[PDB]
Amino acid sequence: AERTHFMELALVEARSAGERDEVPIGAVLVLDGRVIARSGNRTRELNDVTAHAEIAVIRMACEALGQERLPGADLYVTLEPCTMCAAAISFARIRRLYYGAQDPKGGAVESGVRFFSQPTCHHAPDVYSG
Amino acid sequence: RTHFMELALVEARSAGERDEVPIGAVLVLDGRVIARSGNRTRELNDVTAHAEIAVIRMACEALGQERLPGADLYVTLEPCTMCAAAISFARIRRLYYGAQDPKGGAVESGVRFFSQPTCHHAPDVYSGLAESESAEIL
Ligand SMILES: [Zn+2]
Ligand SMILES: [Zn+2]
Repeated sequence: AERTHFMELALVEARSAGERDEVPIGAVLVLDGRVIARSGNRTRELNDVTAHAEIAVIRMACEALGQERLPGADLYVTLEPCTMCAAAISFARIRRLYYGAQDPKGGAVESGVRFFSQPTCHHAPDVYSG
Repeated sequence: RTHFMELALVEARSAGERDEVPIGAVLVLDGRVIARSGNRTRELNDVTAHAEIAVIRMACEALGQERLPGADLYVTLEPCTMCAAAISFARIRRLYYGAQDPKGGAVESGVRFFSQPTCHHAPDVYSGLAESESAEIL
């Protein structure tokens, strides 16, 4: 239940991302109480608009585990996920989503399209913000 | 457009044969196809590997740029919520797609992303291209 530690790692990733001129957002993917993936935004570095921290750790964890989805895993992010990441989180079958502040300009969990509450969303995680 | 959809359909049928969701897409720039792909989520253990994102990633690698301004994307099925957002981020100029997806779509269906305040860039949308074939192959 080391949530403070999980968020700290995400904050570290966020700071590092900012230093390399990326959007300062970080995330960690946890499975069975252990961090199995960590990352900040890498869209500039990879010339990939989908390389947001959330998707980066989802791809990394899936590669480490050799599975197409992450049922039972928890995702910690420094900022409310956007529309693209919210949908990816749903597709990955993430169990719990923990994030810091809301992002009114582009969020999609409690802000914006509130994807997890829409009829076109077929899977939603637990959501703990702030 | 006929050639672009022809190729997208080729990718869609191939994806189905690979036990992937039978969806295909092509990325066009200056009237030429610069990327083509079907779904690869199962092959790559990557739920983001939808045809749309695959071609955006490939085209960006081929051009060495983060965004694809002026590019058009053709896909056999209406983009989902994740892809609609990626399409926005990539600054795609025009989006052409075949069949509608009322179950998981996000363009004309569902959240109708391009009409939302949290979307900061919308492509011009054209639907119904080769709808029968696209829908026929799921
Ligand atoms: Zn995102
Ligand atoms: Zn999609």
